[PDB]
Amino acid sequence: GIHLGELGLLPSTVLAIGYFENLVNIICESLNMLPKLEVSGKEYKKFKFTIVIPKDLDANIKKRAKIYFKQKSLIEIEIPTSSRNYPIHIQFDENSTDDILHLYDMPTTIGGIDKAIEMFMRKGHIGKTDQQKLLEERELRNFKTTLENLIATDAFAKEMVEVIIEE
Amino acid sequence: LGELGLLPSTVLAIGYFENLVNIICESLNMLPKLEVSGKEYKKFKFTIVIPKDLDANIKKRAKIYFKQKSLIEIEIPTSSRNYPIHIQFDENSTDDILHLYDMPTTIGGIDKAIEMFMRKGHIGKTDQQKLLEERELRNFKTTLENLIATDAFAKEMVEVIIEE
Ligand SMILES: Nc1nc2c(ncn2[C@@H]2O[C@@H]3COP(=O)(O)O[C@H]4[C@@H](O)[C@H](n5cnc6c(=O)[nH]c(N)nc65)O[C@@H]4COP(=O)(O)O[C@H]3[C@H]2O)c(=O)[nH]1
Repeated sequence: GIHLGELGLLPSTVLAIGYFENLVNIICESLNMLPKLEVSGKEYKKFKFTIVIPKDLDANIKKRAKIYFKQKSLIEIEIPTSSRNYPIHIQFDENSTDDILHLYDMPTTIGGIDKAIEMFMRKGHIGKTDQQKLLEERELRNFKTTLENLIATDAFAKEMVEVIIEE
Repeated sequence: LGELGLLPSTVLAIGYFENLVNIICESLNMLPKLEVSGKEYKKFKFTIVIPKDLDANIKKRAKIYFKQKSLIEIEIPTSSRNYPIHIQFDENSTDDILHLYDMPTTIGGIDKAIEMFMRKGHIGKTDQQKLLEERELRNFKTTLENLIATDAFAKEMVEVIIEE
């Protein structure tokens, strides 16, 4: 029945819902809509999408993702989609050893969580306390859990998507 | 009572400002001059259009709105991200201002949050759900405007309006 209470969620839950709906699902639908995908003069019929959750929660995950992609020598790839007026931009491994197109992303939306955490702590000093680190790790775990639960509900995503932790 | 938990509109507005608004402003101010298809612009204005109604899929609503406004896609390169920015602009303007537009797709997430919050057992939106949706759209707009006030570029060149 009716519950007294205010609208309120973990930031990781809302950000993971958005990430699944507006990137994961459209990637899977694009790759399953085309009977075959071709990139850089090579054809791919099988795909894997790996979502890399950052090991530490930095406010700027765009920088962290750039560093991670550079370290792994992954390069940009553009995948067309009919669900959006601009294509999907992700990373892939041109050094793969199979006929599977291995795609990767580190969700930049995660960065926002850090801001939320700071407001929760009413931070008055420079530096991350072990309490802030604990809250960050808890949020990273919840983001991963929510994403995996959403992936389990979709046949496309369950077939081709995995979620791992950085390093 | 003292647990981490926020309005979805707050979280989504923070993400939208950091990972789109600010990077648009920074990319466009890096350029020594603004040019598209050989035309020169002396200013740019970025207009963020908040939806009138809260649909789960804001891309569809944005497509309808942009089609009504005869706005077309534009790709803006950026060094703040490993892929360029994609928004809409007015190719039929004649006044030397680069008119850029976006309807925040991230807003769609609010709908899901509200639906789970309502413990819905029937098809249809009660007036309480609609009131909550409108309140969340207002809070998204307010949070975005407060974030824009903290940046000289965004304060100067970004505006936030409601659809229609
Ligand atoms: N590697 C990669 N990741 C993607 C892509 N599309 C979405 N994502 C990821 O999914 C998250 C949610 O995207 P959104 O719901 O559309 O919510 C987006 C979206 O509403 C907007 N936004 C960001 N970039 C753009 C853009 O280039 N064009 C437009 N029209 N909106 C953008 O800002 C919001 C927040 O974006 P993020 O915090 O960065 O968070 C994004 C990002 O982590 C993609 O093409 N490539």
